[PDB]
Amino acid sequence: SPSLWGDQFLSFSIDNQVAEKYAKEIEALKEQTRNMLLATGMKLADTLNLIDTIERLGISYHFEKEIDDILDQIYNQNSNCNDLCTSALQFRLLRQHGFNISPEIFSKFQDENGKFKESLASDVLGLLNLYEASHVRTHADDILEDALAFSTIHLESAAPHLKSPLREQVTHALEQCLHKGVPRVETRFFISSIYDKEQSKNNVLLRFAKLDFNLLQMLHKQELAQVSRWWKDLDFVTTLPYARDRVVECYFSALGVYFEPQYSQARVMLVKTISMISIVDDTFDAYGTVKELEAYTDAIQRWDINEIDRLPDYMKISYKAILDLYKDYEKELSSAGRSHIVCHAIERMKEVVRNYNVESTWFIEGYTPPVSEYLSNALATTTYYYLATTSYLGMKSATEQDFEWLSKNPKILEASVIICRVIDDTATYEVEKSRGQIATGIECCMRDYGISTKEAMAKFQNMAETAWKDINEGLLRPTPVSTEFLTPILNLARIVEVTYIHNLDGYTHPEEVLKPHIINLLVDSIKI
Ligand SMILES: CC(C)=CCC/C(C)=C/CC/C(C)=C/[C@@H](O)P(=O)(O)O
Ligand SMILES: [Mg+2]
Ligand SMILES: [Mg+2]
Ligand SMILES: [Mg+2]
Repeated sequence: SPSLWGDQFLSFSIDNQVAEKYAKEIEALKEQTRNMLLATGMKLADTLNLIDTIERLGISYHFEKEIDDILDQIYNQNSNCNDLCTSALQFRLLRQHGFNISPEIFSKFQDENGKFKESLASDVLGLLNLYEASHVRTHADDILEDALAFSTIHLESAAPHLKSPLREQVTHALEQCLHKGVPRVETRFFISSIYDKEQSKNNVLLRFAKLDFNLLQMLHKQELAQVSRWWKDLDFVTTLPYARDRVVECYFSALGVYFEPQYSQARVMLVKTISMISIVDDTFDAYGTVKELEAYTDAIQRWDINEIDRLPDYMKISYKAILDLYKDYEKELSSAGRSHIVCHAIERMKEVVRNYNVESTWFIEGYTPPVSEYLSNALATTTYYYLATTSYLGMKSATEQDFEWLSKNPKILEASVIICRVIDDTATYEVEKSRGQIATGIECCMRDYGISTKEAMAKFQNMAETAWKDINEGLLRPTPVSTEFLTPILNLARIVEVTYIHNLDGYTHPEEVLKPHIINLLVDSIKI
């Protein structure tokens, strides 16, 4: 299907006048908020709720240091706001920030048999925070083994009779927990559906959240326009008609990896790569021959525009565009002398191409590999090792030692890649199966373990579960690299959860899952 967006994003003229107005009041609101954080004499519950609100409002990136200092202090003090609500929240915020706070803070809320006291089933605010906390657990938090099921059943039971906006918050949470959602998406929901309708809302924070969100949206729109023109000038739409035209959906991903203004250059580099690798994918799937695909793979490994001759005219178009793109990246980074890092992204791309070729070889032979062998090849084809690597290109702070750590396939990255693989395999099984693609994950799983499609899917779900625990562990201090370089990997996993929510295929169908988000993040501004 052709792009549903049209030339809608092609042109965007920022009203510098309005943007300057927003920038100026935001700066003042920023300081008022800073002083709220630095206020002495606040109770623990009030301090935690303040930080939690600023994060959900999507403005916490302005106070990364003040929030860190406060959570550090709270971490170094340990306490018993003897209630579930404050305890679960404290646990969650500390864990999401890398502080390894003990899970035993939940002991006082469980019986002698390890299970949560059923007598808490009437504390909705406690159940909600426990619910959100249950999603940041690691392999060492067996104490929280039943937290999810427990809080879920009682939240479902209470939801219908709660007041608004709390009811909407509970219902949304049951459908999408905070820890695993895309930040801009959760922030947009919280601001206009929840906080804006909160009777006890803090008008200063709300004003701040709306203006900042809309101000950034202007930046996002500018970037997307810039990328749309770039995409239009390549004109693969008329040249390579077999390919998908989803530059908008590709941008959403880049936006999900990082939304901060300081990452503008990174987002633009990232979208172009996602967009570009998407064409290579379509070329291997619906268009090329074993001979064509073979020469394509080889040309890519050699990586020299002298190879453009050994390729069919249509593949010459893809190939040249790819080398030019990396040449542009090299050019873009000259200024800072960070052009030497481009090679890391290139090596990852070559890897994706190789496995794509193996993937098609498996399809042609009708091979159904054991899960073990399937993953050895299918993990890279998610393109995730490649996107994570690509996401660092525009991060002015990323060093050679940072890429070096990533090149070794750290557990956190591996976890994120596995999540994308198993979830995608579960959501796209039946469709790929109807295409004769018998080397699909669920199939390999079924044959390998000699189980049903249901049992296989359930197995992949456990792999995803295990993978999230690994990610949560990977965020704990001391981290192998700055948190700044872990967040992009976490966000990639989040994008997976959001794109295939309820096992709906949002990869093969944009209008089914992403359309709403794209409208709320890139079309409609939050009305003040
Ligand atoms: C806005 C965006 C980016 C939405 C979708 C993001 C998402 C998680 C893409 C999954 C990529 C997979 C794994 C494709 C193949 O490996 P295949 O076609 O073989 O399943
Ligand atoms: Mg493919
Ligand atoms: Mg698939
Ligand atoms: Mg496929």
